[PDB]
Amino acid sequence: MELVQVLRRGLQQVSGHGGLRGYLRVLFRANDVRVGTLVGEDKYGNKYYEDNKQFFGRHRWVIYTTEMNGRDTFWDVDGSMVPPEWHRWLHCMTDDPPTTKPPTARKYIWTNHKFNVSGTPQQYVPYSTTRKKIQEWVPPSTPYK
Amino acid sequence: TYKFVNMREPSMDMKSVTDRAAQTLLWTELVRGLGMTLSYLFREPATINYPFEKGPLSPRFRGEHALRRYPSGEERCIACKLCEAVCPAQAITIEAEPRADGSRRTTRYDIDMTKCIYCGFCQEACPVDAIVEGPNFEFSTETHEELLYNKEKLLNNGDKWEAEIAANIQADYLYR
Amino acid sequence: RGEYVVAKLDDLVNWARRSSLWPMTFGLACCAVEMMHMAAPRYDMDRFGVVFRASPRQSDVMIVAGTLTNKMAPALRKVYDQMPEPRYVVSMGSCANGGGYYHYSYSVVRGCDRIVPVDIYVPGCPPTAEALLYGILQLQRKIKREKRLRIWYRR
Amino acid sequence: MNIMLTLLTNVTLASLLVLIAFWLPQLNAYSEKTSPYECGFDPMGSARLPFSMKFFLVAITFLLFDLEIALLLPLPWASQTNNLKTMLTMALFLLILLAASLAYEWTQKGLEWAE
Amino acid sequence: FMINILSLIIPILLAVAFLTLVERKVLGYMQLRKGPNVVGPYGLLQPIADALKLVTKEPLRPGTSSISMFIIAPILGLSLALTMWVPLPMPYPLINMNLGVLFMLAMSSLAVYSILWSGWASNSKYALIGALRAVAQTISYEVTLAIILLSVLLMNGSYTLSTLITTQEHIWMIFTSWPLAMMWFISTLAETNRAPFDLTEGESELVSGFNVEYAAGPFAMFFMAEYANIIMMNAFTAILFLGASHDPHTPELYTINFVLKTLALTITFLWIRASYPRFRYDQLMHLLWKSFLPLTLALCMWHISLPIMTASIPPQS
Amino acid sequence: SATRVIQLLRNWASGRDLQAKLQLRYQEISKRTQPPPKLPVGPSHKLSNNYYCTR
Amino acid sequence: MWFEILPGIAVMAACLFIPGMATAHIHKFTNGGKEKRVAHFSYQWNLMERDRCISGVNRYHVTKGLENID
Amino acid sequence: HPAAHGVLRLVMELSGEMVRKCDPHIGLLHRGTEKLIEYKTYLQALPYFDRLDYVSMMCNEQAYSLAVEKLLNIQPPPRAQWIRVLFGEITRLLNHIMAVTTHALDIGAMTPFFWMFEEREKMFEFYERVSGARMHAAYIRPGGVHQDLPLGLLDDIYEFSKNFSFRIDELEEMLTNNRIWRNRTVDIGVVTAEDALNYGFSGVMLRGSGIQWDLRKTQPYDVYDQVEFDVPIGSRGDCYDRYLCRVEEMRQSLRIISQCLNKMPPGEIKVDDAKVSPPKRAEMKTSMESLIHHFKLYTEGYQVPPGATYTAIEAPKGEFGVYLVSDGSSRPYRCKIKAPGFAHLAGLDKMSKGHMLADVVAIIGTQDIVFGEVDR
Ligand code: SF4
Ligand code: SF4
Ligand code: SF4
Repeated sequence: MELVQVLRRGLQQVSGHGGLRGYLRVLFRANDVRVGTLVGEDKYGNKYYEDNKQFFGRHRWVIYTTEMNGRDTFWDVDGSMVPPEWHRWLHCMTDDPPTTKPPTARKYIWTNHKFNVSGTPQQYVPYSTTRKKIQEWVPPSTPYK
Repeated sequence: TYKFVNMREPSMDMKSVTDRAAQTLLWTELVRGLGMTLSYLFREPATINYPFEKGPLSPRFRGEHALRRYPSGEERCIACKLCEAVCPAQAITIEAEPRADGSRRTTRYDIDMTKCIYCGFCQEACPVDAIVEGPNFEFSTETHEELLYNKEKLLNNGDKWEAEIAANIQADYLYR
Repeated sequence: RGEYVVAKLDDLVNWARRSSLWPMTFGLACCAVEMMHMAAPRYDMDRFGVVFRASPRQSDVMIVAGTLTNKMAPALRKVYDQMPEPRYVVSMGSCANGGGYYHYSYSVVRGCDRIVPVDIYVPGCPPTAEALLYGILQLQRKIKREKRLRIWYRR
Repeated sequence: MNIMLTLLTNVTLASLLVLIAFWLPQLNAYSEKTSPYECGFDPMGSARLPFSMKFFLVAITFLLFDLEIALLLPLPWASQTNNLKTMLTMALFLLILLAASLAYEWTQKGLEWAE
Repeated sequence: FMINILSLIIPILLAVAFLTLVERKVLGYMQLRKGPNVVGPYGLLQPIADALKLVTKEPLRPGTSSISMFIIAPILGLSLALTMWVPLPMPYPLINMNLGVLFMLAMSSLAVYSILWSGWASNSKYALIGALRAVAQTISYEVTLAIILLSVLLMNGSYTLSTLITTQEHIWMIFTSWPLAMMWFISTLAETNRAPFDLTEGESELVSGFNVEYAAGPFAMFFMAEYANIIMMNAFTAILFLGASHDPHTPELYTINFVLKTLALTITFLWIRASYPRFRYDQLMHLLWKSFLPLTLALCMWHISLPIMTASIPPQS
Repeated sequence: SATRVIQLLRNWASGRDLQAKLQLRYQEISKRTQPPPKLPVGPSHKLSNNYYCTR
Repeated sequence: MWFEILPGIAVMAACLFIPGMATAHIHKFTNGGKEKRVAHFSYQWNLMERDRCISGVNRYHVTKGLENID
Repeated sequence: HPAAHGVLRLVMELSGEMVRKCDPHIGLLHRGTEKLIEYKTYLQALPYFDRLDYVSMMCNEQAYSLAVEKLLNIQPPPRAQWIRVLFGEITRLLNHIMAVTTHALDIGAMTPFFWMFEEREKMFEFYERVSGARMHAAYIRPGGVHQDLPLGLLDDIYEFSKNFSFRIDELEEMLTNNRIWRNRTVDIGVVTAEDALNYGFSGVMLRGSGIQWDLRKTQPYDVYDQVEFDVPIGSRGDCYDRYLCRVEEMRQSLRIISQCLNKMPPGEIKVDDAKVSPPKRAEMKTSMESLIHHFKLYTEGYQVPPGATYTAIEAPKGEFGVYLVSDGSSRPYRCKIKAPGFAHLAGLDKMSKGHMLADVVAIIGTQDIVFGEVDR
């Protein structure tokens, strides 16, 4: 009886994951077919799930978005689309989603969380943050006195 | 007190000796490791799904540096240079200047990660909690010049990483 | 269109390259033991499709992990040059990135890049097993973003 | 000639694999890559010096024993003869003779690695 | 006719390729890991990914190597493994062969020669030593393998592989020569160069043994060769002891039974690979010449007089 | 957290009750939402009679 | 989750399938339904020549029964 | 080499495969650690010891911490010492996990390596919970630990220690009873009683040889006197004995965890003397004395009186110690690191005699050579 119980669990798995198209989407992109409660959904389209019944370290997980700042990422992904409010929840630094209690919003925090800009033209470059220290004596503008 | 580890003379009894002989001829203790290994195969693997899934962390984690700022907006750093004096690899270089107003912070605040050790000493050395060890372990890059930040990006890092540390020091301000 | 065809063969080449690249079993210092930490079942090196091979004639990407010293230098360059192309190098930890905690030491070369070309600089000291496992991922993305036979077609 | 056809095909199919694995996948050699491997460093310089065995004694006994087994390969056909009586004694006699030779070598040291 | 040859050769290569996936995946599941699953569904696309990347990798020709010797050995290794798949009594053998096992045994000894030659052809310590450990490994198993081979089929009637199906028939052959199968199985382990007896490779001891200067395509033919060798000789031990029933009107009924017999047995080859440390080739020739040889004589004497014992001499035809 | 039949298989192949406690972690761990602490003062935190010359 | 192992076997088992019945099917096809006749001794081999000769179409695997004689 | 256990140049002059000479050229990793020690202050010098050996994170600065404050005539608070010994025993588990499994890795079978590195990672999980990072905590400092453990950490320690005893049995089932492991291991590499301590060996090297010596019992330090445990003593001095003592030390380590867990006392976490330990953050932002001390402590460092000391603790390998020599200023003058591996690798020539090339692979793992520590 338990054998067909796990068979219907797979049949539930394909049904609950948006039918066949969604299941093939997560199987070939999300690399996993597990189904979890919709804990939250940020402004970037990143879909988040929580399954407290699973063993530790596999309770809270993320399905990444297909679009971020014109950096189409339906197939390729990396561990940096996660916004700062949710990045602590994903790493279970805490047992609260930002939806339950949002972080203290202030003026200067970024409105669009970015990722590693390495390789892209938006990459950082080191530069002097100090002014000139020894400025030279400017030659006189007048001709021979 | 001590416990002797390796000496147990085997009994030469007919039953005991045929046990060792059966163990020798018929691989029995040998298949014991083989047999248990089967039992461990059926265990579900303890593998996370990176980056879709990330390992557990703690609020007092050391990652990339991020210069924070006061709720008004003024950056906390006040150029006491204690972080520079403590930095075990001298990854910090500090220059200061009184500019015009209540904002003389740094002429230069360069943190050199490929020199830095990630000891976090700068974080608790700061009297105003300006420089902190951020919770982001994920700041890899392709060029060597990338792996050093200027003062500006420390501000941008503190600006971009702001909600996480604000809550992290909120939970950890009594421990330290 | 010729560019369409070359792009398709380009897609075939890097996908095999980034899926089946083989890191070197090379380890020097504190970073090496954390490198095998993620190879442990918690993070599963192999589930991303890579396996550890030993000799230079065997592997794809050099994974430099640990402090680089003057005495270690001749062998590292010899072993790196001994790897057939294509070959990539990632630099574990602050020490191998450049200098590190012993940047000012007499017996430490300030940078593995001073000896061998580097693709990715994975920071942290030691880098957490999560961070470098992304470093492999970034190299998969970097391997994806090439036009080797495509630049040849327009060459 | 059926065995010839599969033998020819087999060695052919192997040769294509080495053929396109030597020309198609680029070529770039600059000496130190071409150099021998000594776990990172430069070899003492040889790979041709006498690598003297320490088990030379057992090697020749293998030749005697691998030879003598060829004497008892005809056993399946040797069973189906009208004279299994002397067949049993002679075939047994060979196995004791190998057993005695193994026993002889065993007792006078032999199989254990010569040092 | 050649259509039969390709259908005998081509599926083996894909089967060998998918052996690399299970090698890296059931081991991982047997090791708390999840195995390769990032490339396609559950990693089934990984064996393909290995194939092209190895082929497109740069071939390497060491300066001190003998060029002709460096190339002939990989050809010999892969060709023998592939041609090893023609004579098995898989329901309708490609070539009926009176001396089925002798054909099996002869080129199995020639297979190690490709293993043998590559060591010095690469011209270094780490391959010369691995090549010479191949000498001692085949010093041990060859002196006894023929004895086990003779003993098991002495009740069959002849050396023909096809008669194995007739001989077994009602009951599994292992039920009659179980201590021989104990002898035979792990001696095949000692020739395929698997974990307990892989001194020719020797991962930890000498980097890679007879592979150190090998790269790209030459390995691809070498990797497939030894993976083809283990599956084929496992299929050999499948028919040697676990031969199933064969209905002439429905030959496919034999294939489904035979395939699982050589497949579950293969899982064992991956099973020992995880659980057991490495034999030192000192005890390898020591063990196979101290206990293995004196024992295998005794049952060989047992298995010859015993057809005479009960008037159970098998017919040759 | 698997089927009972395989649980018997794992418990019999290894010959020990693994199901009582496993290598992987579950909800028996402490939650990571601890209440604020009230860390104690030290022995020398006495308001008087704490001259440095005596310690 | 060892049921993820089975897909590896599933294709592999099917991969081992092809040379099995094919070696039977091509034998069935090339010999006209009846299976491949084997000749381990002179009697069997001397037969195939006689069957090849008697058929009159130079095929050993086509057989003429009692209707051939009158 | 993967069997090289990192980096070293081990030249064998061997005939056939019997090693005649096995000169272990060391220093391929050399960092002038003691030289940079000279220019950094004691607080800046703490992370150095955390990076000597990559197997025992805070076992090392425990020796370094014991070097400083014991020279300083200062003692840590009783609660701090219990944290030190508790994590030192957890740290003792850390080395022994791959002191045996990576041994088995070079030996052959790789599955034991992946059995317990999962549990080794859990000890990393509490490591990161109570400290700043996973590996290099910089936690154990002179005068006491850096900060208090997070709430709920001890309960996780209890569960893990409860589950761990069921895992050494997993390794021991895999290896100890195994004949294949035994044949490659028993009587392969032996030391007599006299040459054991004549060669400067320590820890498991002596204990396997039957030498009745252990630093925890003979010369107790911190709160190790109150804890009760057993030390496994070998009978043959071969590789099998050392591996068996290493396994039994892990079991005895778990017993120490149980006693440490149930005997955690209340109180502070660092010496109340603010001149040696930084004051609390709340006091540093409010009181003058805390702020001015914090400023000068985090810009000069505590002045250590002139003198010399050779505090040595029971490292998981041997008797890892430091010959701290202070000139009286705020920075140390000379600090020479005693490495148990240094003596063990020195004796490697004596161990390998008549054994083959696979056996020397077994020996260099039975001493658990780590080349940031053996080399310094
Ligand atoms: S952790 Fe902070 S104080 Fe320490 S080296 Fe890095 S930046 Fe400097
Ligand atoms: S970051 Fe903090 S410690 Fe460093 S100079 Fe600024 S205020 Fe001082
Ligand atoms: S960067 Fe840190 S962990 Fe890595 S080798 Fe250097 S000191 Fe060790």
